[PDB]
Amino acid sequence: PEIGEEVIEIKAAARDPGSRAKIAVKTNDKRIDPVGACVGMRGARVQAVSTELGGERIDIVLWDDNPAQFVINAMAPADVASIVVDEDKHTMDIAVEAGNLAQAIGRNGQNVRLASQLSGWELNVMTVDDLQAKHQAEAHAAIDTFTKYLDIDEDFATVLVEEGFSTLEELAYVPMKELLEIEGLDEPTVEALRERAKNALATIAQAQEESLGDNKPADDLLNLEGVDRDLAFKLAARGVCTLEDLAEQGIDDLADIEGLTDEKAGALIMAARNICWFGDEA
Amino acid sequence: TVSMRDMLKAGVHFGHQTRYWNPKMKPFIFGARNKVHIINLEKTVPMFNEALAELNKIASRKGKILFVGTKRAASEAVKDAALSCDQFFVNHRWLGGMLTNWKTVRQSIKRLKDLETQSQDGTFDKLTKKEALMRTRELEKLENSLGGIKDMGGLPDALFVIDADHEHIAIKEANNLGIPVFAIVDTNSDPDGVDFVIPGNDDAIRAVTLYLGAVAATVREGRSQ
Amino acid sequence: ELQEKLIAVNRVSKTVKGGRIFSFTALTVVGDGNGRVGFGYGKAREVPAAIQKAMEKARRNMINVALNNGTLQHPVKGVHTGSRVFMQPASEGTGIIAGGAMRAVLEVAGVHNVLAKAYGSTNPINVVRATIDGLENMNSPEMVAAKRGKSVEEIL
Amino acid sequence: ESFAQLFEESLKEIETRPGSIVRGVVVAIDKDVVLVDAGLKSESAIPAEQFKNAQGELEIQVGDEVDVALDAVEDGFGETLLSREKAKRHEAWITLEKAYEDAETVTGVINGKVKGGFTVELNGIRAFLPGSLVDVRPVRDTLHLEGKELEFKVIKLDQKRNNVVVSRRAVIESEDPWVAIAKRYPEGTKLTGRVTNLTDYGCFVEIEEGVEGLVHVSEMDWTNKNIHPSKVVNVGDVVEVMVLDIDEERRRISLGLKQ
RNA sequence: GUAAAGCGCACGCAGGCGGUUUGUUAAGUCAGAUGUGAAAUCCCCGGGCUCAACCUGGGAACUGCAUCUGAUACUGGCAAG
RNA sequence: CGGCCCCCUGGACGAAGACUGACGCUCAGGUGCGAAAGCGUGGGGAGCAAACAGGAUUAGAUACCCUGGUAGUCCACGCCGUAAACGAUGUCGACUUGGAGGUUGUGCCCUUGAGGCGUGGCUUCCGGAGCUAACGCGUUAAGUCGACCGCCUGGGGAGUAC
Repeated sequence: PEIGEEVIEIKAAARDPGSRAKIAVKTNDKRIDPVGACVGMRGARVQAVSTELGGERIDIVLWDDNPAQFVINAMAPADVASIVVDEDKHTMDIAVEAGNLAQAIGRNGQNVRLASQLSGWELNVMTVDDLQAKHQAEAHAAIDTFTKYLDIDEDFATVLVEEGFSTLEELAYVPMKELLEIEGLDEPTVEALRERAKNALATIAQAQEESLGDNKPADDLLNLEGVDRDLAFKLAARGVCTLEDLAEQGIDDLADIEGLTDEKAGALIMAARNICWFGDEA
Repeated sequence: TVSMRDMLKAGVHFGHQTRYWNPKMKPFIFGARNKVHIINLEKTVPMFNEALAELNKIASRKGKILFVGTKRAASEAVKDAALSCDQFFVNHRWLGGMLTNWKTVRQSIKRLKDLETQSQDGTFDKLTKKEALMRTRELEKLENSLGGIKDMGGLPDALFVIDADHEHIAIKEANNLGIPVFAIVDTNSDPDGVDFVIPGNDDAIRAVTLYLGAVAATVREGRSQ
Repeated sequence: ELQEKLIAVNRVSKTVKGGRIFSFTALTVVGDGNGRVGFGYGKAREVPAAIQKAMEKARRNMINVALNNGTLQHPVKGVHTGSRVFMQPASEGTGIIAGGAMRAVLEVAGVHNVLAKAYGSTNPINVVRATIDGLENMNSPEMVAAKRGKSVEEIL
Repeated sequence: ESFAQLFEESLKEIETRPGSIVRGVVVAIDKDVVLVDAGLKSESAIPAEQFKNAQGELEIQVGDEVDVALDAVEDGFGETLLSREKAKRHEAWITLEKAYEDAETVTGVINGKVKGGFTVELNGIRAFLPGSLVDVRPVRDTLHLEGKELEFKVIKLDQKRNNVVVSRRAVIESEDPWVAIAKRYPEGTKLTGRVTNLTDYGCFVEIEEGVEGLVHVSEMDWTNKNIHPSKVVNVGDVVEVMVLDIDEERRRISLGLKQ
């Protein structure tokens, strides 16, 4: 009855009736113990719901505070250790060990959905090693992207990216005084190297202008079969905008771009002319 | 948020006489002017700001605030403040054991609600006159006592008070239960039971109003957050 | 998980115009076998109701105690009104050497090994209170280190 | 910082104790209590009867400013002694102004000698006078049109006891209490005295330079015992009283009010 | 204080205690050593009676006393403040 | 210890300075002072009044009440050495939040007024922490400590017997 008299804060009830029914509950810190009251003497009230509408795996989690503690609580009854986060779609990446994953995951299509609605969003059960594997797959990439940011010499870049946390991808908004501690910081130049990275971002925006900032192809040319986005940009760079404009161009006119060959330009022109001529038929 | 000049204008710096003070308030006192204690605004302001911040934080997590003043000078104002931010209040005499003995008072609330319903929603009229007068009187009594806290449900998560010495019963209840207390504490008052003390003139009306208004604004902010 | 011991129950009287009205007081204590402990002192016209009340009261207003493994952290004295109490940490195996109400509170507290004498009054209520006081005031090594601005190894 | 210390001494510099600085803005009126705020610890519980002028209706709305009086602090909660006393200082200043030119000119209308001297009233208050002062000569305003309008020309003032006698007519014409306590003595000299505190057996009207009178309970009215002084006269009001009796030794001047 | 228990009040010998700084001494104090503190008994580790009690080897202990050699913070003595 | 005066005389406190330089605190035995009653010798003797007498009251009234009334109370010099001789609280020192007074100094301040701001001594009441069986005590401790002494160990028998 505690819940009825506002003593057991019950938010969502992400449960799958007919199988497992795990749900977390909060409470105003006043020696109440929410799960305890929900369970009772040796699961007294717990047994009631267990054989209530049918054999269900009902579970109660002691809600801690905010959504961060809801993640682990949604992995119960099991053993969570860590989890990743993001923005709108944070996607709670469950981080457990294979040995404990057997019970944590329980069933492929059961605890993966019951704990998915627990937080209301969705969870991505992973492994302790998996986390590290993906973790590194992130350090190299603010670097693993053909280094399209600042750029100067490479021998200094290796020694700079050794100490550099999270590469340089938009790192100017972070502390601009700890890289000056690095052995070698005279006039503001590294504080300037980061500025170069910012300029690289603007250069990337200029590349977007090269692919949009200067009028990229229409939906007819972009959705044409046999052509990619780079090929459509290379074809549209010669003044064409639509698929009909690409059909108006010839093999010799498209031969000015080295990315397209004579046979490929002929096939693209024939496909555009067929789409223009047979456009009456679906 | 609240400036010092404004507080001075209100009359916060004024505090009780020099025969009626409390030596635990000695830190918060600055000097004694015409045999009247002056509260040190330098030390008051930062803590008032703190208290405001805490209140805001409480609001952000959907905390329930209770506004207590039964001085009968600033009863109107405390009610107004409570309503502005749609929070709860006790502007008339605090019932002994309102919080500690909630479960009993909860029945009281329920009876009041039922009576209100009868009055308004039923539209049944046709009641024996004396009986009708008695029911009306009961309604008035219960409205006066428990009007603000009727929609409260359970126990507040924080307690703002206008006078510590005057509302010591409420303070003691909050301490027993562990509810955070945010008290305006004049020189005569005892601030030991208070968690977030506020040295200010509980008596003067304008000062009380100022205190209330800033508190209400920060509650509204936390709600918005 | 909590264990509860009714220490004592005592009949008390109130004289009225008719005669004597009798009632019963129940002194109980509860604990989780760890630091946490709480006593309750209930009263009712009938015994079971009074003990029920004692249990209820004990369950609230509990108090924590810093236990080094099964015993105490140092000899500690505690008093209340007449009952003055000494209790001393002791080696594993010795058990609870203590008399009466005091014993009971120690057991629920989850102390297993103590040497303990109740000087002065042995009025169960007062002596249990005194025990609780001695347990509360008792501080731990980490606590004293924190108090004093040092490490634990400095204090040993 | 010292900002605050400098302000504290500034605010000292910009207030004084008595009712001098007209500072309290009337911030709530209801009948029968006016309230102000003169930069004091609390607001004054003002009577309405300090603030109605000469015919019985109020004169100041919200925001209006009159100083009150001080040097008494917190009977348990609150702040002041009333503001009309402040008006007494203004009346004293007007009376003193005479000295400069040896003639204070107002309206003074004295119909009858309370205690030997015609009573002269200035705009709101009415003061009592010694005999000679009502008339410059034996003219005797009893034959003048009742409550006539001339002026007040000062004949006599007691200079510690507020007894001031003034000359209504004839525009052309132009320790300490207890040794010689025989001035208001003879049998029946009536006085205008403000009552101070009613002790449930008394009223304690006492005005005339640091003395104490008692009109206790027996006269006060024309009922003897069921009277309870607080019901029948006032608190803090100037009344009809006369001596009836003096001790110069055991300092008990036993005034009366049934007269 | 009211349960038993503050002399009715003082002065004051003996006695007890004694502000602060420096120097000195080394009585108290502390440290180390030597001598002794019988054996048995007690306690520790062992051994022997089938076990045990009992017997029994070695240790520890016997908290002390006396001396010698140091230490000098404290207490004391002496000298100056 | 209480009407004024005078003579001889002890202590206390404050104000500044100057000096001495631990000379101090406590104290078993010891010594002194010690209400009232009481004793001795000699004086005195108004009033009051143990004892006593009478009148009442009463069942009785060796009392209470009334009418009288002697020791004594008063003085001198001795003795007695006890009292709920009580703050039922040993003395000395140090330290710990406050308020309202009284009394007696004293410094400064325009005493511009009986006042304003301090700073000492003694003292009454209330009350905080703490203490206390509780009552209460609470900077004059019954709080927190030190030095010395006195005293207590169930009630009666008994503060009696020898």
